Amino acid sequence: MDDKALLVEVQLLESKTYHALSNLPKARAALTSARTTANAIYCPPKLQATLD
Amino acid sequence: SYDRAITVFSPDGHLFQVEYAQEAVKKGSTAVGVRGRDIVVLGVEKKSVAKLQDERTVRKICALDDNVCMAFAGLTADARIVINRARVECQSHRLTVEDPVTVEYITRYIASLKQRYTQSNGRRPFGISALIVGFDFDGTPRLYQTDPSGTYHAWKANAIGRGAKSVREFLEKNYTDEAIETDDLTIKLVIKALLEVVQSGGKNIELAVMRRDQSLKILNPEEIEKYVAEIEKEKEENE
Amino acid sequence: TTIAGVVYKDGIVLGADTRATEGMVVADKNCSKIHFISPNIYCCGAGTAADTDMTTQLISSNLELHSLSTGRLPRVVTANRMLKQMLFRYQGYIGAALVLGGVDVTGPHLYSIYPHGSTDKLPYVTMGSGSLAAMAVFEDKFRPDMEEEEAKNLVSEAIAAGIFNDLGSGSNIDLCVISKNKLDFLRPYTVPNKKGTRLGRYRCEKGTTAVLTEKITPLE
Amino acid sequence: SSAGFDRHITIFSPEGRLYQVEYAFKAINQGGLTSVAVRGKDCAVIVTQKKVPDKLLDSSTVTHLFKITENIGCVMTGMTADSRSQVQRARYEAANWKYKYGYEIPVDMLCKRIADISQVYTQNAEMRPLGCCMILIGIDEEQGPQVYKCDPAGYYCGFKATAAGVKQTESTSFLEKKVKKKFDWTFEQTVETAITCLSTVLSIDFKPSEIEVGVVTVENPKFRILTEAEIDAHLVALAE
Amino acid sequence: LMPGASGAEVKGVCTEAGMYALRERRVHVTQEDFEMAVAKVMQKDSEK
Amino acid sequence: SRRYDSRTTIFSPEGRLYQVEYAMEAIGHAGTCLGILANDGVLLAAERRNIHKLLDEVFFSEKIYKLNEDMACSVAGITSDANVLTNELRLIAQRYLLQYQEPIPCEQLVTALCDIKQAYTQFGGKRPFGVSLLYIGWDKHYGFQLYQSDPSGNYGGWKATCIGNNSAAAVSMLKQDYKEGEMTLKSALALAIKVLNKTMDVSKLSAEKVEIATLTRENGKTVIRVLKQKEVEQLIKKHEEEEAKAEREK
Amino acid sequence: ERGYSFSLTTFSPSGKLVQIEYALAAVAGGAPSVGIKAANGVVLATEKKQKSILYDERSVHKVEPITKHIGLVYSGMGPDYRVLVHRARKLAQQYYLVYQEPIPTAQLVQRVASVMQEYTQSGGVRPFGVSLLICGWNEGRPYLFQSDPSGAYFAWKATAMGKNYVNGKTFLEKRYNEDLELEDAIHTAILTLKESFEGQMTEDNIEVGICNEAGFRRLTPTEVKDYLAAIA
Repeated sequence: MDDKALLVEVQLLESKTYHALSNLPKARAALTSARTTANAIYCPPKLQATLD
Repeated sequence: SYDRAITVFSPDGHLFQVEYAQEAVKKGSTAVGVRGRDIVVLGVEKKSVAKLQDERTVRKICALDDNVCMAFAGLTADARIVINRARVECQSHRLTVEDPVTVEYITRYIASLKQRYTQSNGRRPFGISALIVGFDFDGTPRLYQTDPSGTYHAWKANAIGRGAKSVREFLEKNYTDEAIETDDLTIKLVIKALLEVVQSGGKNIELAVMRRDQSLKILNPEEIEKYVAEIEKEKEENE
Repeated sequence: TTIAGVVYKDGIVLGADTRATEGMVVADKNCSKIHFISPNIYCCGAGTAADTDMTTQLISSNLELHSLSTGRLPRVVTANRMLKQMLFRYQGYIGAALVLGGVDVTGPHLYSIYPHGSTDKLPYVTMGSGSLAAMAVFEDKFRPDMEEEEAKNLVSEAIAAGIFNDLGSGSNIDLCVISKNKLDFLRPYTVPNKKGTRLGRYRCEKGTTAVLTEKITPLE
Repeated sequence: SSAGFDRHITIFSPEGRLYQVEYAFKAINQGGLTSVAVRGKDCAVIVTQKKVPDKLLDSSTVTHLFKITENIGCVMTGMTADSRSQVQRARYEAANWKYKYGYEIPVDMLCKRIADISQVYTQNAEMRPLGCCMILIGIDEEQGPQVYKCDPAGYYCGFKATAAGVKQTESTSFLEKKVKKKFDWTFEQTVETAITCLSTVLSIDFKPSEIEVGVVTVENPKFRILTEAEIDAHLVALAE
Repeated sequence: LMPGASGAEVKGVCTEAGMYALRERRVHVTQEDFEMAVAKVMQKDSEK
Repeated sequence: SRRYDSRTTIFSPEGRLYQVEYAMEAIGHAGTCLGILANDGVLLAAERRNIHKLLDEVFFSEKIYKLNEDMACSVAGITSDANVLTNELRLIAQRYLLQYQEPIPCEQLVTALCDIKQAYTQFGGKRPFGVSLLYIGWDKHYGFQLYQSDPSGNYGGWKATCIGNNSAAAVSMLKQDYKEGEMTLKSALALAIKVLNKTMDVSKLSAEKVEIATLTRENGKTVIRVLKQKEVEQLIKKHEEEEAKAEREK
Repeated sequence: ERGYSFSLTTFSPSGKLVQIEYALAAVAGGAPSVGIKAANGVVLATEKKQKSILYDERSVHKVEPITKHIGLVYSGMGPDYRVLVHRARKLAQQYYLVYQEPIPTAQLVQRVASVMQEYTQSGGVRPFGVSLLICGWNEGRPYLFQSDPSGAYFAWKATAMGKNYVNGKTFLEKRYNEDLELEDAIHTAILTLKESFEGQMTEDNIEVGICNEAGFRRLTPTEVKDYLAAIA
């Protein structure tokens, strides 16, 4: 669908829950998808540092 | 109302739209028409068809009455509406005076229609010229021409279109009295003129005659190849 | 033909019959004669029915157009003005006896329109052929600022006078009540006269008629 | 930016603009005049100035206020020759409303019609599109007062405060600071705030002879023009 | 990941991917630098 | 005032005039249409220009307009100019039908329209139409017919003509592949798909990007079928099968 | 007096109608707006900012009803719009006085487009400089049409006009599908108006009118403030 911003939120939440449930390389992959996803959003106003 | 004088005089005394329109007449397909003593023979050259699709709609030889046939050159659009008005006018003559229309009278209608059309407002003049061939009452075959200024003008022979001055130079250098002895001999003179025209690879002619009593009659391209065959044969033995 | 209307204490009540009688022959039994003008203005027609129809389409088209331009509620004197301006121009050749009624911002307003252009505001009007009998009812039993049920009673009885006293009148009574906020158009208010039921069953069957040629063409 | 006769007639520029009307907006500014109209809670005030440079001239004939209808007043800026003709059009079409309809025309309807007429001149490429502006007031039922301004471009809008002319931008910059405090406005408050707009933007501190004020108020809906005596009363009322 | 920009955005991405490994102080350029770069250069494709 | 007049009526010093030739320059772009027949029926193929993914795809046709109950046209050029032309000759056919109570001869309809197009080219000081269109129809006198209008105001009889962006390139193959009277209205379909395969610079022949209408004579109907988008692509792949074996066999 | 009786628009040697080519730029400088039909009716959303606080936004309107079930908006200039608005208001009545029926939207567009092309050819006039968006739910199905100053028209599922429509239509291509509701088209219409709007989108920065099977109507800033509420 149309949105891009919530994709960063759900990839970040996956990166929370895989490492929080001890899945380090898949948490690295979901975090990486949050990086290359987050590369194109004009306004990450607080989700920038939340990702950081 | 679009009232605007278009035809204006030049500072040296000329009419620019007229002299430009005669150039547009001077690039159309060449038509040659001659008169006999009993049978007139006129025809167009440079059909320039696609030679695979329809051809009856591109006919440029009409009849205004039974005794008057008409050829032309120029742009095709302006001609046929003048033909339309000429048909209403010539039928209107029979609504008047009981006789069929004389070719002098209908050419005065054409030229007189054309001049005031050059005289009015907001109108470019016509871009056509015509050869009007008529066999009147008492069987006197004659023809005329029509300048884009609107001057009716009789002849013994005439030729207009693209490449017409050299064709007229052929017609003065070939028109005799004994050429109008036989009718097909005059037809051989016409095919001699179109052969003395330009290229015209065989299939590039549309002729039509009248025996001063019949309607117009167009030969299918078999007497074209036949008369061209005896013409090339006569020139072949003459050479 | 009998059309009538009245202004009660809050709104306007309109009533008519449903008869179109071609000469002395009953053509229609369900001829609606009350017509839309606006959501607050209706009209009742009389005389040449097609002239009333093509008039009332035109003017209500002009008020749909004009009110659609202004973006607000129309007024009764606007349609009154348009009609009395045009019928004077058509010089009485267009036959249309009209009852104009509507409740605008200023309130209820009623007019009677004559085909030459003369108009007037009155609290009650009767137009049509049997308008005399209904005018006798309104004159005998009129009272200002009556309630709407007394109005429906008086208008219904007034139409009923022309029903049982006029030759070219008498069918179901059409009514409409207009207030500042309520619009009640209703055709079958009452059935004063019915048809008797048939006694001899005259049913013919298939084959009692000689047919020369039959033709069938299928459809889809 | 320019191609062809777009500098001369009312057609479109290569930028999509058209230069003729925006040339005609500063034709109002060649008049050398600025008018202010302020709408009240139940009233509407029009104040403008006038410049009579000659004692040989009659100061009773320099009025830019015009009573269009019995309850409709307007003021004209721009040029006088186009303005008086526009006043003639407004009076005529208002009378035509009263004949076609039998009641009083609403002021937004009238200004809509005048804007429609002004659309035609810029809509064609033939006529000179009337380099003068238009300001009207009106008391309307279930709307109270309301103020409208029609430009020569055929645009119009309802205003709450109004300035037009030479000091128009600065006067509107004053009036937006006047209105952004959102004070409830009585009659003499709208008079005082109306005079202190041009009295401070123009900064004249004039005597009551060089201005004129038309007004309408819910009480008496007749548009009326003040006498210099009561103008002096509001002027010394302005001086505390 | 690149839907056909030109042959100049190829160098525009792949030269830029070394700035990611350098800004995180690598000595070997990794594959996620490139997908971290295509979404930036193609954001400039998404810019006017 | 006369300073502003552009004189759209006068001739050039070389004899011609420039206005309608600029219109005939504009007719080369923005459209691709062709007509073909040799037997019972006649086909018009029209290449659609608007291929954006948000279109309701309605109005029964795009460049096809039913004129009479037995004739129709495919149009090319300025669509807004064409809209007045379509309903313009449409009631000319209707006033023929009102005048004689008879369907109209297709040719003398085309002459009557081309007069009206010819008038603005002739006088009045008026911008002419940059519209050229084909003509399909049937009569009792000559059966199926095909005519071609020009923005100058002259017409012409044809059987198969494209006025596309690569129109003469199409005609170059039209006189390279044909047969007089025997190209039945499936062989001319498969030939037509080969033609628009060539002049369609966008390859792979999207079935939504084309419009093809047929005109057949049913006994009292003259069925002017407007083929759906479910039988286009089978003809597309039908061409695709024979072109691959035709290539590989050589 | 009289007119001019000569067309001021000619074909270029490149074959272009140059005043129409400039009038399209005049539309391109117009105010941004969008409209989306979604399975029950059409949502028309425009973007209207007053130049100062002195204006009454409740005085004029962009969303304009034409009849009971047809609404219309534009993207262009002001004074050209209201004229052809009034013309369409007439043309609905000349339909209705003949047919005793409201007009189909397509049958309205066939007349309005003919008015515009008839006007862009006639003598001594500049062509129009607005483009229109026309909505209507006739015979169940909604309809969404778009005109131009040249006099053509199109049937859009969703489109954008005004400023930055080349970005807004790419937003709609990534946004819309076939299965949405009217309130969904409201929400994504606010989502695409915020793409090119100013910093503050209040209840008066926009104006939205909608068609239903109940017909066309126009929103008030109460529920439009409810729509700007919980938006983005």
